[PDB]
Amino acid sequence: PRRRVIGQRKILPDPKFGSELLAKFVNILMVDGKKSTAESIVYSALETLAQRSGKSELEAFEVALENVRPTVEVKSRRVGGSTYQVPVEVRPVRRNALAMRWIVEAARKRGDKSMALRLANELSDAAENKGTAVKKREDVHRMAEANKAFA
Amino acid sequence: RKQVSDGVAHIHASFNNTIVTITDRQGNALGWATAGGSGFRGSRKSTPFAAQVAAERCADAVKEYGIKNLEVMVKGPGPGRESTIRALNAAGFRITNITDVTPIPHNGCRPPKKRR
Amino acid sequence: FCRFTAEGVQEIDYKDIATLKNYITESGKIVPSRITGTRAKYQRQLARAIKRARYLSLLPYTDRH
Amino acid sequence: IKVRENEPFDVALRRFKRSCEKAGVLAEVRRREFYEKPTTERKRAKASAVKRHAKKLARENARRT
RNA sequence: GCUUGAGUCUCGUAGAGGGGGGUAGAAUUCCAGGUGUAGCGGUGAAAUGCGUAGAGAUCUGGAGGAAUACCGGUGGCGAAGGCGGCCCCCUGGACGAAGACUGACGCUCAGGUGCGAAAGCGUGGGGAGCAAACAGGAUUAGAUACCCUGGUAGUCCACGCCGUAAACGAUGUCGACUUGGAGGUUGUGCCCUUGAGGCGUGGCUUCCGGAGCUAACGCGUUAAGUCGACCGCCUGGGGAGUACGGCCGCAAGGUUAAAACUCAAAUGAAUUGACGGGGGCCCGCACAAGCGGUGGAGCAUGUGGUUUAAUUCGAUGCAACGCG
Repeated sequence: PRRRVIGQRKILPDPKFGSELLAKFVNILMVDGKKSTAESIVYSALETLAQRSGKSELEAFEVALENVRPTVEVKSRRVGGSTYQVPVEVRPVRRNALAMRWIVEAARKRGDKSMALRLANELSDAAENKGTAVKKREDVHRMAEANKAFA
Repeated sequence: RKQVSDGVAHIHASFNNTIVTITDRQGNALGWATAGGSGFRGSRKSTPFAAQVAAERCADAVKEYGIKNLEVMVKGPGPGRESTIRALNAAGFRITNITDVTPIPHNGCRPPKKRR
Repeated sequence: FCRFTAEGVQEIDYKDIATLKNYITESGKIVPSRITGTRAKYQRQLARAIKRARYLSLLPYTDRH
Repeated sequence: IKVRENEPFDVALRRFKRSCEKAGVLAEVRRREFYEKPTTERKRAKASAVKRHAKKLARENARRT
């Protein structure tokens, strides 16, 4: 990336109700290239959380990650010497990315019965501000907010 | 309390701390705060932000004096000396003037030879 | 870059702070000839004129007051 | 070193500060006596000043274009 | 005899030139009090340290010591060391204008004499800051170093003494001559101050550069150019500016100054590289954002070692080890 300032790569939407965001969620959950089982897992998890919550899948995803999407994150921009944690506010696509990836690692952990139930219950906890992914969000937010002395 | 009208605000801004103190016409202290006491023990207290936090925390404890307008007066170099002015302004004190008494020897004592 | 000493016969005096208060700054401290013209000879003569003024309290050493 | 800065200010406006002395003397007198480096640094910077004057004299070039 | 060298005089100028004596203000520290509080300080981070006996902060008063912010300028003065607040006293030199006077009164100098930064030494004061030694903290593998907190001699004053420095433009002093450019500073003559001026000429002076010189870098009217006079000094590197002896010194040590022995080099300037915990620009899955692995287990295989009679031979840092 020395000279490249390259942009983005095309991603096809949901084969169900079209959502680039849910497709990116599928691609963050996919392992070994198994896109079919990835999208199947996410489909069942969102439809189960949808029958639970009484909101459509899109709105459930929306205000269930909106409680995990971060604001500022920590970087190490060493200047005039030693390296210290400068908090950069995260761009919106980085928000989407970090949120989905924390939810997915949270679901990788927290093993109850099957990945579908894990992920579904997990973003329910993230909708009600209770899960390990939202705990990750708040712990990044207090990993920063204690280094504001650098701006 | 004592309903003091107006005052001066000394910012002893060093290379390590930034001592904010509030005093009056007669030169008597009403309260103070410092970037080392406001947290920021160490590498952060020599930053401009901790200085403004000290200025905010010293705007605290002088609300009880009804101090209306402040004569900010600074001293010495450092990361502070400007962010403390910003914070003493944004705290709602009518900054009536921004002077300093930063001391300059007329070639007096020999200074320490430090820092090889 | 005007040296008033170009037409100023009755060379620099320590009582004419009316004329001296232009060769100092807000603080009371002498100004450089590289910025105010003032041929070096008269800059030195007015330097000691300002010093004698300060001694007679016709000018402040600093603006501490 | 002191300014009223009438409250219709909204400004720093303390260009008097970093234009007159504050840091020009303080951060270089804070330590370091050494009695001899003033002349060394003096003539390094003074060679650079005469070099600026040489630049101003011989600043006639072709821009490579 | 002579005036072109060298001086004397009359008028002034510029100056941190010198010695003596007063004095001012800022600032650091200390002392006493006022207000005020849990921090100050310091560092890369700390900790020693200081602080609830109430500090740091801010204010007033008092004491004392050292150096003089800005002016500040390759600016000035001085033989060199060196000298910078202001004022007074005694004092040296420089230099310009014009005129007069003496009439070679000159230049250079072994030995001799004198001045000679800083450290250091003796006697007596002084002691604010800084600070060898010293002590503590920290760093570190160790750290009797850098760093931090303290801190004694000392730095300060008078009077002696030492007599050395990279005391260095590493350039002995004096005189003559030989193209230039821009400056700085200090004199002075002329013309229109005609209105911040223009034309000459004296002194000191900084930088570029010509002929020349030089091994080259460079010097270049302030020569390292062309010469003249006198002085000092050198003769391969190490041993050695050492030893012995002399002279000086209170002491530290200084000055003069070898020999054996050993090496065939030591050295200068410049050139091409390579390298830098030097500078500028730039690139690579180099790092950063991310995914998946190795290192753990079992097995396959190659390797080292051991074994054996033989466990053929070869690759054996990246760039050998599922390699021939």
